[PDB]
Amino acid sequence: HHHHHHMVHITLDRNTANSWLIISKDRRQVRMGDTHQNVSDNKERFSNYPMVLGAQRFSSGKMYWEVDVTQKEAWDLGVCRDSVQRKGQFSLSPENGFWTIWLWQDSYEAGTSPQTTLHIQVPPCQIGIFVDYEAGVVSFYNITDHGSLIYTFSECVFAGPLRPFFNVGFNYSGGNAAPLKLCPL
Ligand SMILES: CS(=O)(=O)Cc1nc2ccccc2[nH]1
Repeated sequence: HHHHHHMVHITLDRNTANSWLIISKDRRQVRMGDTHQNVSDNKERFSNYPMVLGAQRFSSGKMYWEVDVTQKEAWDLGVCRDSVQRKGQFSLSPENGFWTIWLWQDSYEAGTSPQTTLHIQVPPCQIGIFVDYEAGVVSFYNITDHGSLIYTFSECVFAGPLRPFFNVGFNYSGGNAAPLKLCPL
C-alpha cells in the first residue's frame, strides 16, 4: 500500500484503561499486569476486558498507524467511536461502534456481525491500520507480508469522533503476556 505518508503518532490514554493494564511511561506500549494496578475506578475504564483507547480523536482526514503484536496468542485492534460502551459485556461490531480485527485460538477474524474469517498465510508481527474518515473506510495491512491487505470495512457509518482501539487479550494460558506496542514512524 501507499498510506504510510498519513502516519500519525498515537499515544495510549491511561484513564480509559482496564485497571489490570500497565501502560509504559512513553504511552506507546501496553501489557496485561498479573493483578489490579492500584488505580481509582472511573466511568471511562473498560471493566470486563483488557481494553484501552488512544488519546487522539479523529473526525476528518486520512490516518495511518502500526502496532506490534509479536508472540501474542490473542488481541483485538482497530478504531471505535468515542462513545462506545465501557461497562459490562458487549460484542465488537459496527452496530456497537467498533471497526476491528482479532486473533483468537489460532484464527484471524474481522469484527463484523457475525464475524468474518480472514485469510492470512504469513502470521503478522506488525499490523497497519488506515482510516479514511470521509470515505467511510477502515483497512488493515500485514506489515510482515510486504503490506498485503488483510481486511477493508467500507460504507462505515462512524457517527462520531473515532479513537484508536486496543485489546491486549486475556492471559489464562500464560502464553499471551507480551505487549501491544505502537511502532515508530
Ligand atoms: C485471566 S487474565 O487475563 O490472566 C487476568 C485478567 N482478568 C481480567 C478480567 C477482566 C478484565 C481484565 C482481566 N485480566
